[PDB]
Amino acid sequence: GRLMDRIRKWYYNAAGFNKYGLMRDDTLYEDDDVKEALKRLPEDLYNERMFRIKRALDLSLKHRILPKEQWVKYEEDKPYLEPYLKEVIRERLEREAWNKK
Amino acid sequence: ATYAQTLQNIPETNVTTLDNGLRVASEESSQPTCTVGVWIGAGSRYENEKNNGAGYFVEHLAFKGTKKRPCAAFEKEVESMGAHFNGYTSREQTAFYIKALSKDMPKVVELLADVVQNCALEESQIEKERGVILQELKEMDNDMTNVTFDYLHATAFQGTALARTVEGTTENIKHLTRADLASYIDTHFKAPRMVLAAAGGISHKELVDAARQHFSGVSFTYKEDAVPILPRCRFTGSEIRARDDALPVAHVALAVEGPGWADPDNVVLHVANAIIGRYDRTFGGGKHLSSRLAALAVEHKLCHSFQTFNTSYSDTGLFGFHFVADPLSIDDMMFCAQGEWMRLCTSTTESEVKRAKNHLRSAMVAQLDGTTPVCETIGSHLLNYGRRISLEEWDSRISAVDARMVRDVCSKYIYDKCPALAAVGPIEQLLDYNRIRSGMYWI
Amino acid sequence: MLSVAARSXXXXXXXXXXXXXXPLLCRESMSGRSARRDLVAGISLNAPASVR
Amino acid sequence: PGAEDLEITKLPNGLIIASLENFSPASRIGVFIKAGSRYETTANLGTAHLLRLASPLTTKGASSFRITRGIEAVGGSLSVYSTREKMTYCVECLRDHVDTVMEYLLNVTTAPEFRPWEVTDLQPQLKVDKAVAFQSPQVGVLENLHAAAYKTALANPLYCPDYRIGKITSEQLHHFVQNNFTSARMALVGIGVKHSDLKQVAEQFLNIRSGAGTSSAKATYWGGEIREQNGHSLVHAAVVTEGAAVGSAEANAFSVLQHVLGAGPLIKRGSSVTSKLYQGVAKATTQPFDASAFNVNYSDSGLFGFYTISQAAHAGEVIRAAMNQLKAAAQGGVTEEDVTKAKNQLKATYLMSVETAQGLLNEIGSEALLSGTHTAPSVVAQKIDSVTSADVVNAAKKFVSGKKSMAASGDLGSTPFLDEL
Repeated sequence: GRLMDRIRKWYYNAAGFNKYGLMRDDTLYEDDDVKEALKRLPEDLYNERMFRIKRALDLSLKHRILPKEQWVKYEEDKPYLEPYLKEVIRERLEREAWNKK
Repeated sequence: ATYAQTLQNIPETNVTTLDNGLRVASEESSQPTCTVGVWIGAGSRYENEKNNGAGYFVEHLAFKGTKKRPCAAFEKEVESMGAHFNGYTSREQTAFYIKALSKDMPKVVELLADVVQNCALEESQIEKERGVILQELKEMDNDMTNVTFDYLHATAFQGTALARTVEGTTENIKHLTRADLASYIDTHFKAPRMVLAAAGGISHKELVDAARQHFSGVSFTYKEDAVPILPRCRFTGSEIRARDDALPVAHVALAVEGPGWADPDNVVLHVANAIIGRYDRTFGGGKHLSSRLAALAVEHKLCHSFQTFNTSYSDTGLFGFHFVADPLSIDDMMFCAQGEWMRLCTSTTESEVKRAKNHLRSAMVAQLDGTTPVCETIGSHLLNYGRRISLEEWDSRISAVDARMVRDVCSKYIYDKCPALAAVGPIEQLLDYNRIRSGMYWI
Repeated sequence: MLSVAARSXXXXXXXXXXXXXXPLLCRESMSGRSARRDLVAGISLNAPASVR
Repeated sequence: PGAEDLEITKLPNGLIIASLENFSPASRIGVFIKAGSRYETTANLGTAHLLRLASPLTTKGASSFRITRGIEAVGGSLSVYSTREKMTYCVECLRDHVDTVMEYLLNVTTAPEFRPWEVTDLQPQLKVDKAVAFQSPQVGVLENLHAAAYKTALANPLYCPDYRIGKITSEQLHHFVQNNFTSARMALVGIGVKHSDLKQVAEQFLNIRSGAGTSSAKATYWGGEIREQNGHSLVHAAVVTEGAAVGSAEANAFSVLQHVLGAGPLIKRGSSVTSKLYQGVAKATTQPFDASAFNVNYSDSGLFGFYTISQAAHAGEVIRAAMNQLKAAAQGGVTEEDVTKAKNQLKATYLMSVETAQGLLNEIGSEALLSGTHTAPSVVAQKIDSVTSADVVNAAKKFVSGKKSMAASGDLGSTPFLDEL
């Protein structure tokens, strides 16, 4: 429903990672699927992500955040990793199911 | 057309025995070309301490012409008719075969017979092959895989006939006599111990006719028609480690005693080996290969290659595996390998066997791709199983194998046994027989 | 005979060293080793690398 | 039954479909294609080689995983053989699983995805694959031979050059497959299956539109001389001249001049007598060696000459001797009988070379692609003996007169230069 979609944008703002300049995907815990997914990222997307994270960590150490202007906006958050992650998980399930078979 | 049927349409193998005892067998096809040759039950196992290598020294002269026609003549006559003459000599089997047009079939037989019976053994030639053989020993000495299997045999069957190399010793080659070679041929190349095999577009009747013609000499006594049973070779759980850190990679070969041609278990064993399979760094399958050991080998870079083997003999055999790996990964490879062996005795799945059988089926069919390989099969089958075993029969045997069976058969030959080990090269990281021995139990 | 060869389960592998790279001593262990014709190259997902 | 037929349709788009049926318990299907290192340019060298190794990568229909576990599941196999101008993707299996194994062959040759990461992880393999092949000196000199013999297309190496390892892109692969794997350049041969089925498969599936996309820039003879001093005690050397082209009229002549000079031993450890070249060499040298007639037939060109192997010091005598034997033949030195021996020696070789399911399929395929139909085994034999004692002697002259190109390897301190012959 286009209602809970209001909820989403709410949560997104409540979470607050955008205040560090992080994209939703930059906050994913690096389990195994994510580890693999990242290895498949194009050089540029990978380095962009790297700087964003090193930037947040520097903010976090400083106990500061980004000026309101620079915060990532809900509709401008690039889910760059989700496509790859989605695939890494498909492949794994395939193998898993095939090995029980 | 179904696989089931195609197996039946395969033309039967006609076999007929002569008087002298020689056997004649063939599989007729529509082919214009063909192969015929004689498969003799004689090799290094039949040799002794002082004549070790005769069968090989002979194999070298078997082509330098007969008495009926000297060297240049013999060769010219074979070449000029576009026929290929080749052969070999193992531990329990020798063979000389020819590849030519179905037409020449009869002239071929005449030649085969002239070689196995009238080899000239010219003495000037013998002094030449002496250097030739010595040279091949130095060349073969640089083939680790063979140096390794000879060592495996040398120790697995230490103190017996099977412990000898086919090429023989340096001393023997340097001193073998025109006599010894003659004596070997006379003593070993005999009718009841031979089989004339032919595959291609040839008429059995036509073939057997030619045989009677050039395979003359009949026997008088009862000893001449007696096929001697060889003294059994004792297996020994032991190891030989030839160390040279100056070599690039290490070779390791480990094995347990096999049953021997006759035993039906050999079928299961081959199915087993099919599960573990083989591998080498140019297999495109890579990390996805179905063989667990190949997979790990890729994941952890355990080896340059590995292979399983079920080398059968009349009364014994060697069931093991061989791998080549860098000095610093020998341990893990051996570890993972013995692991897979224990998995065989304890947890093989019906999934693994289903595939193993399919791999083994394709494999047996592949051994019948051409006339030479079909001829080789006939020659050996008669010589080892005393008849021919069709693809239709084999397949039946193979279809009978199931997980349960593989487990029981492997447990029977592998579990808690004292293996034979041969290691060559920079082998420091692989160690202690005791540790290898403990790898023979507990999944 | 338009075959590139007839003019231009099994199989054994091998292994070498990289970085920089990765015996025949009689007319016997050399004969038949003089380029029959062109050069073919094979690769299998299940077997050794071939070359003629 | 058994005494069957060899059908050979040719669909709308230009895709050829040759089929047979010897009721063999196992089937073998291939996909021959006019594509090789001959269609590469300084810009995408090696891409053909990588494409060969890339066969197991994920396709739009099956994953890198399912392709291997899938084919192995049915005891099947899958390989890719390729020359400098033809690629063959073939699979093998039991009759019951042809259908199964087929899905992957289709996917591999028409629907690759060449995912960047898969491609990237794969490239270092070119390094290995090449390293094993180059173990035989035989292969090293043939690379340099073609190089010195040409200026383009065929001059291209069969194994990806070192400098390009790791620099090939998913792009280059895609484009290379789009511009060369086009229906009018492909043939779907297949031994051991009814022609009606192999046909049904082709139609209902195969895409990558017809045409002939990229065209190979006609090979231009150069006649160079490349020498590789590497210390080896055994010198390999090849000296050739431009020869016959595939299916050429002049072709069969060299094939015979080949066997007349000696084209590979027939008796284990024997000294070929029917080999003038060998016998001629043996009279000149005294140490171990080998020498043969070298012959290659390419689409728009060919190579012919001899290839030797010898101890470094007796390299001179061996190659000069191998030469005189070519001149002495270009001077009527060919008996009417030598021509007769060779003639059968060749029909036999050709004939035997087709007992192998691989050899057969490779025959039925090579024609069904470069031609459009299957020649009769009697026509080939008829065309071969229709070669005159003159045809042979003239071929020999074409060699002595034509501009030569050479390629050596090993300790060349006693090896001669092309202009000292």
